[PDB]
Amino acid sequence: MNVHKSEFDEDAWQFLIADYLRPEKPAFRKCYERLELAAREHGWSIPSRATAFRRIQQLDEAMVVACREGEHALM
Repeated sequence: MNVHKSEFDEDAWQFLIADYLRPEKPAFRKCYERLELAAREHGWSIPSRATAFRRIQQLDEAMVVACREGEHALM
């Protein structure tokens, strides 16, 4: 039973969330276009871009640290 918040392929949403949490910090406007190419390969029905960002806001400002949690290492 998928949660009410979900409204499309859960696998596609996880892909987008995984990239946002990467220390790369992809451009939301341009990164979404790259996701569309991924949807063609998996045939995922992506939600409207507005729905995605609105969902990102429920993650909380702390989620920003989740993206910047990138650990530094060089010594």
